[PDB]
Amino acid sequence: PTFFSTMNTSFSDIELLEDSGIPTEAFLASCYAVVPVLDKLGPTVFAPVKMDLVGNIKKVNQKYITNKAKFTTLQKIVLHEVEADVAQVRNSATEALLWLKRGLKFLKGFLTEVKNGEKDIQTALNNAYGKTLRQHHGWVVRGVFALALRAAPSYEDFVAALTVKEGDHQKEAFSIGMQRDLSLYLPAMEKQLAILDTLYEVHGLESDEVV
Ligand SMILES: CCCCCCCC/C=C\CCCCCCCC(=O)N[C@@H](CO[C@@H]1O[C@H](CO)[C@H](O)[C@H](O)[C@H]1O)[C@H](O)/C=C/CCCCCCCCCCCCC
Repeated sequence: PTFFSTMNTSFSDIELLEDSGIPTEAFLASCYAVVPVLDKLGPTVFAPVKMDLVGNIKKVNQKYITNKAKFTTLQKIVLHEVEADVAQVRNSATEALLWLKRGLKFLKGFLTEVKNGEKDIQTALNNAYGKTLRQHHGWVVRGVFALALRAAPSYEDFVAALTVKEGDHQKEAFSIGMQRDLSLYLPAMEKQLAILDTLYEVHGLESDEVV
């Protein structure tokens, strides 16, 4: 096994509910799962990333826990905010999920480069950044990304952070397992992100604001 098939981690183990509903807890658990990897790779240097993710998961969860029966899916949360005219209120779940999906599109891009055989982690990150998050960042935040990029792990340190037992990365079985697991993880994520993108587009929730 690899990190990408560990319990609660994979987007591929999330089954959709009626009307393509994305279950709230399972989705948020998949988002959280990368946090310990960030901590293995750079507890200080990637702290902005960790804080962003944790904060957005918190903001979605804060609405969820208010009425779990009502808020069984992401769509139910967003659509309630829209009905209540609170999607634009500070700390909304709609805003938190906007930034979660943006961050996941970046993660998907980066892991696709890796899956397709990119061994330069900086190249992989920077290629994915340009296509995803860069458009949403201003000058100062682009500078923070550039700082993070300089501190990118070696390929070996990166894959070592994705093993279930130390040393696994030196086995061919692991490379095969990475391919197996990413070949499920990535299209499952894509499917969910497409659902979310449609939801945001249709309801006029894709904000043009940059940070
Ligand atoms: C599988 C194991 C792989 C390990 C993970 C490595 C890749 C990490 C990839 C994705 C994780 C998610 C990235 C987080 C992107 C931050 C989202 C972002 O642009 N959030 C914005 C806006 O913030 C919003 O502000 C709003 C108000 O204006 C609200 O307050 C919202 O709540 C709030 O979110 C925030 O200003 C920026 C935060 C951090 C940007 C730092 C540069 C990112 C470095 C990239 C990762 C490096 C990879 C590590 C090495 C492999």
